[PDB]
Amino acid sequence: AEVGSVIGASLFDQLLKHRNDQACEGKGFYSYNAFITAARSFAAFGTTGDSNTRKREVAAFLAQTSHETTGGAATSPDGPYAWGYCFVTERDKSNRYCDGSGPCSAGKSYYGRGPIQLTHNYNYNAAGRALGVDLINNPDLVARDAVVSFKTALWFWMTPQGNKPSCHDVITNRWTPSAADKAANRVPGFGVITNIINGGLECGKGPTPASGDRIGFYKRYCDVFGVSYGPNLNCRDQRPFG
Repeated sequence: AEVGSVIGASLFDQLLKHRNDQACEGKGFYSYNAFITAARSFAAFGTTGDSNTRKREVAAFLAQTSHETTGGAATSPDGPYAWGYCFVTERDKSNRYCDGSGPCSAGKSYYGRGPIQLTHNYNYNAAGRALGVDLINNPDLVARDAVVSFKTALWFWMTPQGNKPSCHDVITNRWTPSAADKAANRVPGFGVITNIINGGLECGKGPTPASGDRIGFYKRYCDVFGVSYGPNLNCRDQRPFG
């Protein structure tokens, strides 16, 4: 019925144990209330399929976003997979990521913000349009309004793009790979969700530390939820889309 039935406030804080560490950027930003309020705008998220598919979707979403925003390393307290949600903004702020063809508001930058590290004027444009907020003229809203921030990540998670299924359709088992997908080893599982998010840099050339970090988060979260991981966790041998 609602995502909170899968993940309560206590469990949210257990998984994202260190997000409000002094070393982290949020200083409260990524609240459970912002998360569940944002999730209400995407009713199917964490409420689709059986009870373990729902747990699995929340774990997959939180694992991917955790990697995007991780403050974790091998020697971190509680390990690398307890440091999700440490960052709100891209460390490098020198690139505006304007494509020169879509709208690009004077003095604004479209570097990574929020749980999925939303990047590029074209994505701020599309996300804002879907959410009913002007993220082209105020992209910083993604770093300042926590509900908006989680909404951009959920928007990304729930929305297909081109030949890419939505991450949602993958983790809920509603995606049937094409023949070319199958030849590329793009079969349903957490691995193809990594591929969707950053396959150009992370997939098709064997193990990478970044995809390994995504998987580490995911297995930790699944273990807490008491759910199996599902098949096809890695994208080592998946051709990037395209």
